[PDB]
Amino acid sequence: GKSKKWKEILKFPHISQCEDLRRTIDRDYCSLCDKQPIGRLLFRQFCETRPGLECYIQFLDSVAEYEVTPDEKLGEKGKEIMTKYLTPKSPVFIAQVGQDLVSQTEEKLLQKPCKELFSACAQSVHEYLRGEPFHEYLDSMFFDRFLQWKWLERQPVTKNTFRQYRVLGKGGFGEVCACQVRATGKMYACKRLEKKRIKKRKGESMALNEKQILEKVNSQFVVNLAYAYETKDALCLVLTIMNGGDLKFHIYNMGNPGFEEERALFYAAEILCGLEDLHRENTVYRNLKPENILLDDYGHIRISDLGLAVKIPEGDLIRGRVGTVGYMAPEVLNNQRYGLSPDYWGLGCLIYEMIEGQSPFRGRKEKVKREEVDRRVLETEEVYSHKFSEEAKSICKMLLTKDAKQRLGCQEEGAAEVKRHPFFRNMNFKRLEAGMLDPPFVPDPRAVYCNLDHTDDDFYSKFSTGSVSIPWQNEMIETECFKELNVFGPNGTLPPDLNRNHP
Ligand SMILES: Cc1[nH]c(/C=C2\C(=O)Nc3ccc(C(=O)N[C@H](C)c4ccc(F)cc4)cc32)c(C)c1NC(=O)[C@H]1CN(C(=O)OC(C)(C)C)CCN1
Repeated sequence: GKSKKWKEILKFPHISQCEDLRRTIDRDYCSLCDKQPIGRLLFRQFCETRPGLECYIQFLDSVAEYEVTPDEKLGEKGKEIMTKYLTPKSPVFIAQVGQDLVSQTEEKLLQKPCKELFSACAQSVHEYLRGEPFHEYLDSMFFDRFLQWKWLERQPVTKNTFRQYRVLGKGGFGEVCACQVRATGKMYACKRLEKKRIKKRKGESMALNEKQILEKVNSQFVVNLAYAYETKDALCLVLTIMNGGDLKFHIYNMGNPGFEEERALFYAAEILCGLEDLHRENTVYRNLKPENILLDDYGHIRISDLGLAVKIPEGDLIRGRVGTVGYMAPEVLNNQRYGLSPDYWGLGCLIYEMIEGQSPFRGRKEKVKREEVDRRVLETEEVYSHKFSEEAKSICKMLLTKDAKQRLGCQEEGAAEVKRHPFFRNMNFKRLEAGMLDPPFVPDPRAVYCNLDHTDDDFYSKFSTGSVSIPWQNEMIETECFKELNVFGPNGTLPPDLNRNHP
């Protein structure tokens, strides 16, 4: 449902409009050719024009396919890749990897196949593209086209940029609206935080914290910020839409209560990956409970409520005591200084609750006051049942270790220590992260599973940063606005918008 005149809205500016862009965008290879979606495509498309470069983009594609290849078909896929790219007389031959590394790769295949066999060649290839190919791309019309896309990304976003639909629930201050970007037709979930209620509470720092944690996290398993704009009355956060309901509803209304272990395995795997992405930004979630794990239209989950998240400075501890009764780690209950450990405690509570259909310290059919629940979180060992394999018991109690120093995932190794746990022994994370493992439950599309003071002006300016680069570029790709608009001249000639001669 794109706006009637969307090709006018996303109409490319003339390349002469982007000179300021050209002089300020940092020419970092990883940013312009990989991390940024549209930059990645444009650079790949530049390599589509040089015969020598084309072979390298095809190779990196086959390596990615190899990484998520099932363990049994690794030898087959490896032998294929070997005889297709790294053999000398091939029409598609990787020459910059050097015969000194292609002979090594032939030995890796002579022994057990590993999912990392081509990692050495892949870096060698990127080491080559960082040089002459990248700097050629910079002086090509595809980087001028990239600057045109950046120019659109920077355009101001406003209330008129969106199309509000229905009320998607309510929370602190305001409610989740349902945005649709007029120009592209993509759906989102507004988060209208009312201005009069932020100032009345004096909670301005809490709004920017959430907005800034959201724009930095770039996870498949955490709600991502796409836009941040102000609309006179309220500040808005445009977020990933999740129409599949929350995990609490699926544990208790759709569950036994509870899930089969293998089903909870899948959700735990995706939640662990969410926490891992947050921890890369040394950010602690602290709100891990079933109602905050949402499902999407496909059945995948994302962590949603980041209102209690904070960015921990590197080499620092914080003091808080926040969250929900029953889902506060003991170090949080005691108001101690902690790091990321509360989230691995929450993961434990989630895995337990998914398998057993009740909390490990409160019975589903138990009327108990908070004093006893908290006392239990601090003093009693949770007990398991025949719904848990020995592996499931192990990870839950390791994650539910009262002492954060001895708790799983709270060492220097981080989330990797949790992924190694025998509970994920049958879980292939590369494939999960690549979205290749089918979710265990697919929501049906049709279903519904549920003043003038300038001191405020400086706060609105730091919030209303507008578009978020990576989410925005991905939006252009999903809606096919990129495929449709990213057209050049007939026979690789410069289109009018990229020729500095006739504007
Ligand atoms: C599609 C959808 N998604 C999500 C939530 C989020 C999501 O997708 N990303 C997020 C990121 C962040 C948060 C988050 O932290 N928000 C907190 C609380 C907050 C803070 C401040 C504030 F001001 C407001 C909220 C939330 C989500 C929801 C919640 C729904 N909709 C429903 O469940 C509806 C459906 N409904 C109905 O009956 O059917 C209809 C015909 C469709 C109407 C009526 C009532 N239940």
